[PDB]
Amino acid sequence: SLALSLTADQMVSALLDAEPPILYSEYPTRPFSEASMMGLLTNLADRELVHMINWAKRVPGFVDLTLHDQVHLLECAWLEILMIGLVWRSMEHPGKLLFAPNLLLDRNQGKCVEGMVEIFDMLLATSSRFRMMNLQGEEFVCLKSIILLNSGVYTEEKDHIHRVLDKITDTLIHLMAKAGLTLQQQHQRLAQLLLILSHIRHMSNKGMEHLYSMKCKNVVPLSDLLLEMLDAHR
Amino acid sequence: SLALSLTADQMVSALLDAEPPILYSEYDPTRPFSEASMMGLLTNLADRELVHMINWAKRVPGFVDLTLHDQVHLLECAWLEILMIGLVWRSMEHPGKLLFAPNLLLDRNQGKCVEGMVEIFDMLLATSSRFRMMNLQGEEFVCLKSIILLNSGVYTEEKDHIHRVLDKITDTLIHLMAKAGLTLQQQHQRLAQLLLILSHIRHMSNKGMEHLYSMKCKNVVPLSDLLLEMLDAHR
Amino acid sequence: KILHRLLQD
Amino acid sequence: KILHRLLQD
Ligand SMILES: O/N=C/c1ccc(-c2ccc(O)cc2)c(Cl)c1O
Ligand SMILES: O/N=C/c1ccc(-c2ccc(O)cc2)c(Cl)c1O
Repeated sequence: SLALSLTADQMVSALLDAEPPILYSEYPTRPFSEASMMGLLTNLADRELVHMINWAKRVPGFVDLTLHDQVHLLECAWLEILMIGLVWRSMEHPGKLLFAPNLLLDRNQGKCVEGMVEIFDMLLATSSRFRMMNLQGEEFVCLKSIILLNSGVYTEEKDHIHRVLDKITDTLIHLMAKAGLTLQQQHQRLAQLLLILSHIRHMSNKGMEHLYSMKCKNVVPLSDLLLEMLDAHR
Repeated sequence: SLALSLTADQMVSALLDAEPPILYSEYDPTRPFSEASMMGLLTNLADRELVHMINWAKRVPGFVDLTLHDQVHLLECAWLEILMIGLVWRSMEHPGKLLFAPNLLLDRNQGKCVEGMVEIFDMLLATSSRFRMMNLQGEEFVCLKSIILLNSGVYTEEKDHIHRVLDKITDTLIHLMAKAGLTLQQQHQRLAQLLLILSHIRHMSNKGMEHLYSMKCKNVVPLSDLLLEMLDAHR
Repeated sequence: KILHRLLQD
Repeated sequence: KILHRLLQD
């Protein structure tokens, strides 16, 4: 491998430079219909997915996996990864979800799509939780990588994935020790961060279910790439 | 509150003594299996297990200090996560088999007798294999189960108290790992490995919850009133 | 709610 | 799969 040789400072710089760009929404003069808001979200997700693959390939250890393992991990965590990115962008905008710099939504916009307010409330709760925890960008890129490797690990090669997961854990602890936190505060914060991933998984399952209902309704056009990512969960 | 005034060793002993019993199944081995009977065994067992889980949650430090509304909400969110991690724990020494009860040992081939149940079985089997490889200790198990109870519903002042208890359970897990001779690097790593598994238990519960609502709409399986209330709490 | 009753019993 | 082409490219 090559990720196991990296120092924790090198691991951070590798992940920071691997960050995908912030894409703009295709929006403008639209009070949102239920079909227009979901169109923006799915269109943004489809274009964000293209950058996620290049980001995943730049995650230390992901290139060492077989093509099928890479597909399986991405097929399981893609919506989690999009959501934790949305949650991260929305930190400095309390009560608002920054889907894009030109697409800032609150929970009232969630009422424009049935079943969306519940997902909105959960996303806002995670974002406020990151705000209270004072989540740093160095920590965020570690959590996003952990989601990628961990979410599909339970469906030799897995021994390497767990070895890379240990490395990112070491990197998280290094970041907290570098910030002046005590040893007790280090494992406490590590525990607080990883327990949020359980809820990110929960929101993904709720959102994955909501996306399936949009398909059977077929009012919202879904890209073939998006349909294939969706068919991998059911 | 008293959960904060507890040392790590006192926290472990309190959780261990609060452990619910291992209930048996109403399983007649001379009854041929059917999709209605196997699901009837899993739901009947879960219904009797819920009664003990309610009294186990009261003995969890910090849970009693919460309002009854918060208690109802946390149990409605995590009751299947807790049932599953318990099932996974009991089945740790039975590879390829899920020990729902001492008289109810099932493999994935029996899960095919119920539609959509194989996918949940394999995830439960993989979780049990993961605990076996990690050599999960009983002291660590009662902590993870208590973490699930307090953490699964915390996102829907009382919330600050819940996180104060959660941090104490983390101090407990680290205390156990330091006591077992692990280095500080190994301590953080195992702590991370254990908490990352809760993400999969959450995933299994989400899937099991959806499959349960599927059983309700077909109504070939009799569901107890307590089980139907827990099911309507997620949707 | 049944859960509410069992929690206060 | 489209995901296959994206990972390889
Ligand atoms: O039915 N709705 C499905 C859905 C799809 C994508 C997204 C999404 C999430 C994060 C993004 O950066 C961008 C987009 C959301 Cl929030 C959804 O609810
Ligand atoms: O549709 N029904 C789903 C379902 C319900 C309960 C249980 C269950 C789990 C653990 C127990 O101790 C006892 C029972 C399982 Cl594994 C299920 O898949």
